[PDB]
Amino acid sequence: SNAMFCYQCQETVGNKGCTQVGVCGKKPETAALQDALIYVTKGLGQIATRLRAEGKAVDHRIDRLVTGNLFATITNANFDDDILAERVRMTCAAKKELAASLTDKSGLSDAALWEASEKSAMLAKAGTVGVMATTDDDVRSLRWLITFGLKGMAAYAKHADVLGKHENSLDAFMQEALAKTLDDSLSVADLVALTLETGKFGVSAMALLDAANTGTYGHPEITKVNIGVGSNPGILISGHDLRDLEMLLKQTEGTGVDVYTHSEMLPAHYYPAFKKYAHFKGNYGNAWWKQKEEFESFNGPVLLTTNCLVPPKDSYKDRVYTTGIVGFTGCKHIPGEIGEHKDFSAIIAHAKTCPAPTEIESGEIIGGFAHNQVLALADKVIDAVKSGAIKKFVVMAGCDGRAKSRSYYTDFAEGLPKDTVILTAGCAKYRYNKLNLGDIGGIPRVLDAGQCNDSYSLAVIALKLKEVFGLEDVNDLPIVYNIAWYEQKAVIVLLALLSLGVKNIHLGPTLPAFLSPNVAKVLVEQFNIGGITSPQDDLKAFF
Ligand code: SF4
Repeated sequence: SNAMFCYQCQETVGNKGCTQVGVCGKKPETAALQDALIYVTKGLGQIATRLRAEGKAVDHRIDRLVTGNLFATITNANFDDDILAERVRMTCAAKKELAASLTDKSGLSDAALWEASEKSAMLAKAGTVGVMATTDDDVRSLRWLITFGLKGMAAYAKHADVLGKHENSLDAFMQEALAKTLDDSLSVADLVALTLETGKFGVSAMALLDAANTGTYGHPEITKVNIGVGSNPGILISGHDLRDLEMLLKQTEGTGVDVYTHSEMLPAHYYPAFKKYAHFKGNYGNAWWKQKEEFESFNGPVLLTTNCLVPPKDSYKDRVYTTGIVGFTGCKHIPGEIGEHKDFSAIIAHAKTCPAPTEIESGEIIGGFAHNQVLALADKVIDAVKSGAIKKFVVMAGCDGRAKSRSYYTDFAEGLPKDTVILTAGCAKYRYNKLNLGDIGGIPRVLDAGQCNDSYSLAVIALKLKEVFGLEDVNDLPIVYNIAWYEQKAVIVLLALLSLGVKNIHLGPTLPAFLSPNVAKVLVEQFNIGGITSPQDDLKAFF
């Protein structure tokens, strides 16, 4: 018997699933608590949906619990059994009262009704509501593909909500989509249709977050980020939440403590607003998976606003602060999951007692090519395509990971002819944002759109070129898609691309284990998805 079963991220054991201990570090019991949190949440999804159907209101506070639950179960997000158990209790209470409000409490699934307050009971319930619970291969593949897509969506929705932006149609769809993954009467065609609709709402979440980020901190602009370090003690902030960064910087003003970014917080450097704080140093390190090394050589406090957090080493566990839905037993947690005021004076005091950062690289990188910035260079990018200056755009956005086969992406980018342009977003950029690919007619051969949620800009840019060149099919543009994925956020980006009609997508370093043969077949026949081989072989085939 398996102590657990999880295959939501690309590093899943044998690309089949984790049964004893997650490669990520997630323990059997933590994964069980996560399986219960999802079940009762979907259960809460059905209740909130029935209420809206009866014409009744559902306070937004409910939409926040749902998103918080989902996000907390994303890879490298929360490993704290105490916070998961309590969130399971919170969800049981919440759904128990919303359901009291219904008029016709009929047909409510088990997930909607079941409840427990004792951790031991939650672990038993989990043992029968996890993945395996769905027998039929094709319907399981689709139910979990949507659920993961819904995890990524929720995360983007929460960051938009943290900035005060939220749409009722988004929260309503999410909650209804979750309720449908428990419906035994949905055909496979229904689930395929729901997979595409999810992708659609995927585009909405990213568009909602794009607006929230840009509206509060300005449109990203061409920026030069220093990757070297200073001499003052500092705090390294990681993740994707920009709100926490505004508070951290306002509060670190005048204390002598500098602020650095890590992994997916690099893009914050691209915003005009944050450029007004003198103590906002550079971006330290690379993708998340090198944090055991980089968090250590940074010497100062490390703030994790979201995933990806790798189980800490004792050498720096004491200076690791989590916040929002992030969590690790033994690591100090700063309360706040809705952009409310956060008190970072403890982490700022802690930094004054730490050695300044130990430099590991010097120089700088260019970035800030989001939709608003590239559209302003449109005519210039278009004259380059027309003249043959830029023979091909290569989208390599996505998420990075530990797999050493990912050296592929570094060789791919390194081997591309010098008349091509790489478009990136997401921490997958680290595999090649530190090389020297030069430029084409003054346009960098690596255009960083931003975070993974900024794949949205790459999408906008493409639709724009299709309009300009008056093409009927977006796929007729000189764009090759060589995307890398890791967790559920990369999975909602993919479904967004599929809903937008983008085809010929190459996914790697491997294809999701939760994609069953027949389901994988449809992706191949309808959107022509493919995997990768050698960088030299694909540099020939892909073109
Ligand atoms: S999140 Fe990935 S590594 Fe961790 S248990 Fe899941 S599938 Fe395995």
